[PDB]
Amino acid sequence: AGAAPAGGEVRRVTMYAERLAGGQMGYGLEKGKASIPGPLIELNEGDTLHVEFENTMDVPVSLHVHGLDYEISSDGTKQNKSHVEPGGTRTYTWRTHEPGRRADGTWRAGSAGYWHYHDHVVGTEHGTGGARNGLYGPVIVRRKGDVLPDATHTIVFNDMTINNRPAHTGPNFEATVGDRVEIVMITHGEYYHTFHMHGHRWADNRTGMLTGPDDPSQVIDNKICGPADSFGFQIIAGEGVGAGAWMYHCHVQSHSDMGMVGLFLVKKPDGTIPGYDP
Amino acid sequence: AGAAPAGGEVRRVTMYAERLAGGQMGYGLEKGKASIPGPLIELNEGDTLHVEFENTMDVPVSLHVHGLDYEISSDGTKQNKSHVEPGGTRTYTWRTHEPGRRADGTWRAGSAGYWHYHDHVVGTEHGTGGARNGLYGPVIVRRKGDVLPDATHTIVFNDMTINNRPAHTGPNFEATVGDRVEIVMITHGEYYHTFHMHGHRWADNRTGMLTGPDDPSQVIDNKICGPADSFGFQIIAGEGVGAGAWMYHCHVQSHSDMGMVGLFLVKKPDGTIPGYDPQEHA
Amino acid sequence: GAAPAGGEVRRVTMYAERLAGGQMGYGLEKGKASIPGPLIELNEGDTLHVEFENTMDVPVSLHVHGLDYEISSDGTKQNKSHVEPGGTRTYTWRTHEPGRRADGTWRAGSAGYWHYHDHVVGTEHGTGGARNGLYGPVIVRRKGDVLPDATHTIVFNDMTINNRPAHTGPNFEATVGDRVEIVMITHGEYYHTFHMHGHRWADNRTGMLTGPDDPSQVIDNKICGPADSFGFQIIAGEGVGAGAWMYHCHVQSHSDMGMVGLFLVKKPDGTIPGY
Ligand SMILES: [Cu+2]
Ligand SMILES: [Cu+2]
Ligand SMILES: [Cu+2]
Ligand SMILES: [Cu+2]
Ligand SMILES: [Cu+2]
Ligand SMILES: [Cu+2]
Ligand SMILES: [Cu+2]
Ligand SMILES: [Cu+2]
Ligand SMILES: [Cu+2]
Ligand SMILES: [Cu+2]
Ligand SMILES: [Cu+2]
Ligand SMILES: [Cu+2]
Repeated sequence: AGAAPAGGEVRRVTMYAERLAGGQMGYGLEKGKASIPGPLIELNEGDTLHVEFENTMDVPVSLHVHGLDYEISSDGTKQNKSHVEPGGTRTYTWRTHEPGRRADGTWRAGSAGYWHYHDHVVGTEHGTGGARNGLYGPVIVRRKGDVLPDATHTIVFNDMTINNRPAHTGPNFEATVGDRVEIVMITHGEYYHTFHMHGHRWADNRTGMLTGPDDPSQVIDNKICGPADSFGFQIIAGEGVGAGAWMYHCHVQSHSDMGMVGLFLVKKPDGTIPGYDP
Repeated sequence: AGAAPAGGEVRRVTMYAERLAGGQMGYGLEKGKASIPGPLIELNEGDTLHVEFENTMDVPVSLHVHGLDYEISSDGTKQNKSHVEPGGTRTYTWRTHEPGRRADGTWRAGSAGYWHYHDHVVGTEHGTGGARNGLYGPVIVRRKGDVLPDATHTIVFNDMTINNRPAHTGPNFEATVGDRVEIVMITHGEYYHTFHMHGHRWADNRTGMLTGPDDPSQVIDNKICGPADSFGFQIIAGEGVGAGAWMYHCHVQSHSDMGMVGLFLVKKPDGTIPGYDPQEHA
Repeated sequence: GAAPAGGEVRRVTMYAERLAGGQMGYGLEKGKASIPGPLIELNEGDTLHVEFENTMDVPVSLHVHGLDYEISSDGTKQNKSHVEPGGTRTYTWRTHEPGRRADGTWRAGSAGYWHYHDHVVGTEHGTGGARNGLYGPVIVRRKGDVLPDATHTIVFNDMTINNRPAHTGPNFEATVGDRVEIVMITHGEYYHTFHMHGHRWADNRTGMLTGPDDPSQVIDNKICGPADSFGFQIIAGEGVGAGAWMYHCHVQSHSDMGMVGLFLVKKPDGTIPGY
């Protein structure tokens, strides 16, 4: 496929927090276009992102990010006066760095990985109301040379829902056999979960794939996660197994039974999915 | 003793789902011989396994496997009509592959690992009643060169039970100091747990053993696990610690207090276990 | 600095003592018990004989994770190595280096972030003892391991941090650029997720990537359950600057009900802007 380049660009983007239907709340890149989860932010190690944020809502909101470099004034917490009053604006700055050798011979780990942002002030000073309402989104930081996927799908286990959706309503994702598909998997709220995919597996490391025959990372199809965990992987759709409606679900038994299930709909080249009948 | 050879053979096994005493259900390789946990299935990477499956019960049942390759017709779900009606039969096919490089340059991970199979249709569309009743078992897929154990033991944290056994009834496993002992650990149901072993430790990687001095995997004696998690390891029994009645238990405090505990009985060569009074462990 | 090779036989006295408010703790001298207990540090190959005294009116024990101990140092009533009220016992912990065995396999060393705790107070798995505060960290270093400028232990004990009242920390101070080591232990009934604002670490033995070839995930959030232990080292404020950097359990209601603390990273002049 493609390969991520070396980073180092200074980037800008506008972001809004807005109310959505039925007490929900979401982030968006354009007014009236908020979504749960929020827009995918992608950066290359070295990039700087200035987020020109605006709160269109009637209550304070903030933007807090995992993993990336930010100064304390972009913490997005009320305690550090980094929240945004109703109608207010503020520029959050996120920075990223390459790995490299420190002066003392140690190895500084880079920014790359599967990360996320979310509100930190709605409902409580820890964003408990903001997370419930839908104020979360994925951030991917790529290392130079990372393979780029054909498509990227974000799955958020938010309490007992997926992406704040009604029970038993997916979401479903479509691919064709051989597609390189990237899953970003984020958890929020109160519960632990176990994320599981039928017919596909991945390595429990940074990229979700073994670096080669010297990489001892476990290969899994079932992963325990809890509030604010994030991980990701790339799989080849239908590799070794073929086309079909491949279930993904939380494997906590009452959780799948109550509707934390969706489908990885993998099609043959002719567009068919053998045996699928919803 | 020994090492795993290269896979590539086409293997076949018969499997039966059967009701067992106490309202339980289990899988077995021979009729009337079901067990909880189900029979240990071991394959070498590259092997194919045809499972000739018969449901001897009055309710639909299925066979769903983690980790291994299978086409959608062997998914073992009602939704894809790969369940088995009462009294019915079906052949499930599991395949496995060796690691290698893709044309796009990336590494395709092999199937090797500590995996497991279980029912997917008893009680609910996700097998909630089936796993609770005992329809679960272990699958080990070995990579060429993997070290082989002197014995393999399977420990399943199924809800608040170990292997569906009553509280404070084990199971216990015996070995002799120096034995290479393999543990397969699987979790099912509703609850997270933490598996702990006294006197022994393992690496948090595929085999549970470090490859050599360049493996940075954390070495642990306590591992959080949730429903359908599976991992495994090998330990040298008593290595650097000696014989004795070595406890394993869930380390969630109320869980150990309520009976999620067992004993790794490591014997001296003369068959004796120092300091082991069984009634003091009751 | 860097860790030397181990191999020394050490001795130390340890006491179990009642503390205020129904609590209990370990200490190295009488009247100096603390929660969490004293940090025990060893180099792979060291032996530690713990000369243990129970100054309490109820039986107590000492049980350790990860280190090599014979069955007589199990610290369990079940194997009769608990300590009656007023009694004394010597517990012996050993450690070893990694190396190749005869069969050709690689024997894992003792090095890592581990912990000790009681096994007999309240129940025969020490449920009361952990709750009351009988726990503490153990670090076993491999030769050449980087040494930190300071070490702080964070224990998530049920819904508390280090048995502290809700929302009262503990707070830890550092200066921008300090090499700070965290030992993170969990006890009790609940799973948690440990999170630090402004910093990240590697999910491996040392919390540091060995170099460009280590594929471990870099994380700032980690799920942990009872008796899990892990540790890491971070450069305080590296790339982010001074500030009152929050750490907390990320299970939402847990941070709301008290599992929050501050990593107070100062400028070289000792000030924290905006705090
Ligand atoms: Cu769940
Ligand atoms: Cu499955
Ligand atoms: Cu967060
Ligand atoms: Cu499933
Ligand atoms: Cu448990
Ligand atoms: Cu222990
Ligand atoms: Cu499953
Ligand atoms: Cu124990
Ligand atoms: Cu918590
Ligand atoms: Cu954060
Ligand atoms: Cu936070
Ligand atoms: Cu313990």
